[PDB]
Amino acid sequence: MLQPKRTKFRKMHKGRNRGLAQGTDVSFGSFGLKAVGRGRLTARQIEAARRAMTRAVKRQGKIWIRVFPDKPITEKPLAVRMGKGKGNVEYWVALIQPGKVLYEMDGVPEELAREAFKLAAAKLPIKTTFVTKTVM
Amino acid sequence: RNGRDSEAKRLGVKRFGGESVLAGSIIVRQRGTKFHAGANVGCGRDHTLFAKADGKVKFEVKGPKNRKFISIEAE
Amino acid sequence: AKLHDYYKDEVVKKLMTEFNYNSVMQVPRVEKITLNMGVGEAIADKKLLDNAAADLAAISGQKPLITKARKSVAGFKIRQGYPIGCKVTLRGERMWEFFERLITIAVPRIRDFRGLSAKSFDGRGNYSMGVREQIIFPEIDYDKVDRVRGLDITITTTAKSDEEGRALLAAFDFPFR
Amino acid sequence: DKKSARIRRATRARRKLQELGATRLVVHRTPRHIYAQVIAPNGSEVLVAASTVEKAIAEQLKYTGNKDAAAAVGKAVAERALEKGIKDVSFDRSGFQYHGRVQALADAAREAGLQF
Amino acid sequence: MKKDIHPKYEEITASCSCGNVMKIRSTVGHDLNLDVCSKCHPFFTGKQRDVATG
Amino acid sequence: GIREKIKLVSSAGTGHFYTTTKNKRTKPEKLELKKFDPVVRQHVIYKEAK
RNA sequence: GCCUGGCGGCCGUAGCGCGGUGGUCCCACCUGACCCCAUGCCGAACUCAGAAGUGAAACGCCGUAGCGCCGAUGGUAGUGUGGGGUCUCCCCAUGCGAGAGUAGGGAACUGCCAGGCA
RNA sequence: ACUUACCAACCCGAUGCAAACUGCGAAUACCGGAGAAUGUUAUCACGGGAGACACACGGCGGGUGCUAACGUCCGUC
RNA sequence: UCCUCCUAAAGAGUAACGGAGGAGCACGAAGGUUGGCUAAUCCUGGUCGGACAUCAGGAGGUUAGUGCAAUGGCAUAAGCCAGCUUGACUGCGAGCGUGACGGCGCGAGCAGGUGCGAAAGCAGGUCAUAGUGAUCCGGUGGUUCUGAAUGGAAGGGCCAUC
RNA sequence: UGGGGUAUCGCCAAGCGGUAAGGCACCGGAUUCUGAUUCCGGCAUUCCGAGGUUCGAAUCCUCGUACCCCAGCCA
RNA sequence: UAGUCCGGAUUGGAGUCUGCAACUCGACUCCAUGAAGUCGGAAUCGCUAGUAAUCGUGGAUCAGAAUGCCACGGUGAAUAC
RNA sequence: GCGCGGAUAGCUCAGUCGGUAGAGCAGGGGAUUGAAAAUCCCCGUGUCCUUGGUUCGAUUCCGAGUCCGCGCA
Ligand SMILES: [K+]
Ligand SMILES: [Mg+2]
Ligand SMILES: [Mg+2]
Repeated sequence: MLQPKRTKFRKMHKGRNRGLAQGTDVSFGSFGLKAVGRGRLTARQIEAARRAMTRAVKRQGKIWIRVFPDKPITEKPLAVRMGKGKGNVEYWVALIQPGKVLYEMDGVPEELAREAFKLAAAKLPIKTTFVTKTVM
Repeated sequence: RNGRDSEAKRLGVKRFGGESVLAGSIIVRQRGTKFHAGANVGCGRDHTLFAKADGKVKFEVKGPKNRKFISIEAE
Repeated sequence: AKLHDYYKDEVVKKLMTEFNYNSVMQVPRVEKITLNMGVGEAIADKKLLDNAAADLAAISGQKPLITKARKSVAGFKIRQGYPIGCKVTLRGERMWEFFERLITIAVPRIRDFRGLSAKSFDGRGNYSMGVREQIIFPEIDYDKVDRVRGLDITITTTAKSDEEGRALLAAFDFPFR
Repeated sequence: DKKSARIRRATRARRKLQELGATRLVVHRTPRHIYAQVIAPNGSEVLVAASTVEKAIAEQLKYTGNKDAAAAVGKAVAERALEKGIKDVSFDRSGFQYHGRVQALADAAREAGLQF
Repeated sequence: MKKDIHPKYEEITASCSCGNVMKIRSTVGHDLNLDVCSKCHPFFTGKQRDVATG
Repeated sequence: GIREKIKLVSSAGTGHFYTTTKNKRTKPEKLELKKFDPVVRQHVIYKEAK
């Protein structure tokens, strides 16, 4: 599980998730798993999907996780009233918008990249698509 | 462990550009010298900029550091 | 002024001959000679630094400037602005007189003298060496020493490269093993 | 840099005199000349200028660039400035110590009638 | 230099066993007897006897 | 805190006093300040670090 | 007209870096220091008396875009008002409209006074 | 002093994130000045009388909550 | 209770048992002025001397410093060093800011007297924003202002102050 | 989970911001046929781990760890 | 009256002898070096007169190697209620 | 299901910035003894529960399991 090594403040406000994404082209690799839905992704979903990919295209290839969590999500325990402070940091999510290339892959044929990205897009909560490295 | 904040100090620009002032009028109550004193403007002890002559407030950008002066045009 | 005159004829002429300079002023000249004695054991004793100051007062012909600590560091148990060394900046006539005594009579009185290292340039021609005894200067009375106190010399010159400082210093014959 | 160090020494009194709005007598000392010029309160335009590079001053001097030369220049700026209706200036020493021949120049300008 | 805070730095005459009579300024305040000078010190013979071992 | 309050009394015949604060521990010496005396209307020496 | 010095406007299209050049005057380094004055030591700096020597450094000027800097048009984001949906987010009409990036521009321009040369 | 499938500072190139980051920066709002039309002075000051100081939902911007609540706490309509 | 940032929607203000931190002082120099100076860190060389105490040179640019939090400031330095000093003055104050009020804040200038500077000038505390407590009651010093027949005094007032 | 306390030589236990004190033990010598007792000498913890304030931290502050004590209620 | 002209350990250099052969690993000499040690904690030992103490000399083993062992003499106590 | 403490030599247990596996007892060899006990010295072929992964290298760090035990609305 991914999590920043050392923050600056422990608890972040909710804020909103509007507009489109910045990481949009397949930059590092050759094939990409790009988001279409909005959503947000916990570190467990990123790890689950990465294990599905790494298993699927065996220890050949090279995989880039282009998103990183760095946003702490706090929850209140059970049978605790409202108020009395902000909750506790339970997990860490990345906020996703439509357009984020969530993962990249290189060093495989395209048909294995289709296969691993299908296998791993079923571990994520957002609708997802397959993209290739377009040249300009 | 939290739950405290100071009282709001009501800083900022009190007279804007082109706004006619009397002598003595505070123009920008502020905290450092975010705005510097120009012609006919004095800077108080807490970096309050006040009209030293009558006229009109003139916000400008001068000098090699692009500082934000405040002059007063005699009027 | 003996080595200053010797400079003004034969070292200026000699270095204009060796290196193919155009300007007569492009030649290296020695700017200053700083004598530091960074005592450090004066964290507990003041008379020890006073005796150090008397020794640099004897070796050069000037009062030294007792230097203070720039930062506080705890590795050596010091504090900000605590006096920890003393130095003399010799320049002008006294630079040449001290340089004459140094290369003439002080350097040969070094114990087990093999020569001064030629790789003790800081890249910009400026020599710096260290003596381990203050006894090697003929002024320091051997019967009046209490602590052995070396010091470090630094010849600062106007040469750009360090081979150019090899040339400048070596034209005073300045031993160079 | 020696020149840049001098200018940052000058700057406080320069900006203060531009803030008050007084006609300033800017001096300028060089190892063989002294220069003196009276500058309007807008700072752009000069009024009076004398110096040792002028042959009207330089011919009657032994050496341009000592205290006698500077006293001659101060006398000249005071004379020309009184001829052009300027009476009360403020002395801009322009980064030099008020000690040597800038003191000689300014004392000589005060003897010959220029009010500061 | 300033006034009298500095030690008295008067010209003396050093003389070693090499016959090198040499007058210099030094604040000893006394004439000087030496053995080794820059002229006739075993520096080059010293380097030779250093290398000449094996 | 530790820093005490003292009266700088006037050296002229008046009873006029300024008042201020002194660290009594680190500065045990008395405090003499040529302040302004408005009854005499003149700058007189003031004494008495209490 | 060209060059140099001073004081300004302007505040990176103006600054950096690389390369070339200048000293008759100017400037800078320089020469000396018992004096005016100075160094928590030192004429290094400050200061004074000078002018032998060099433009090496510095500074100015001329090139050079390697960089900094400026920067459209178009599109995108956002958004005021009115309306709509599948409504934690968007769409429509309409008004404003970036930031980044691209083409490109670009090694400043100028006022007063003073001196040197023609 | 001799080797090394391990990690890795700084620097450079490329990619993201930030309420408590900003070498950029809107719309709107706000303050000031001038002008036309319209409005039963709508404005300000002073004086008589109050009441009220438990608010609710709905849009938009948010905090909290689980972007839960016909939840809670603000801003604005 | 008070200070700083965010929430806070680009003027001000704005809530919650919202997210983060601090104060209840220090200083007679750490204030005033005049004159001067410019950091951190790293590299290289160098006696003890070391990763890091002093010296010299270079790169670097304020990543430093600011008596103590944070924010905004600061090179003309508000940072650092030295000389002389008491303006850390007294009476006022055009005009403003800010509060429901009590109150709080900024203030050119006027008068008297002063410090620094050759002078222009600057100085009514500190780079700014925290470092605090109404009234009553009472204590101390000054001032015939009052002083229950009258002259005093007691007590009260006024000014300073605890 | 909150509040309080403790962590210092092998063990139990003192430490005041400028130095680590005691007992038992352990080590060496002596007494003794030998061991215990005894006697004479010694040593000894840079102070739980990390960061910070300070010229300087066992000492002060913050965080983590490990062990104790008190509370964790009315419905 | 000193760590000293005490003390001689340790160490460097230069040697002599014996012995096939002195590196491990002799003895002695010369020059240089010059520690610790200033009368010894608890405790413990020997000695009753030519004794203890102190001073030298010899021998056996042995090519060379004793501060040990076995002998020899010189000076020569104190004390035993 | 959730929160914890355990699995290391035949037995009973230690063991944190990852560095060639530790102790006591047991067992074996030796010294000692008339002989033995005792005492002293020496000696560990341990998949550090399984399995993957990270690292040059894992008892130790991460991911997933097996068994034992303790507690829980
Ligand atoms: K064992
Ligand atoms: Mg077992
Ligand atoms: Mg166990």
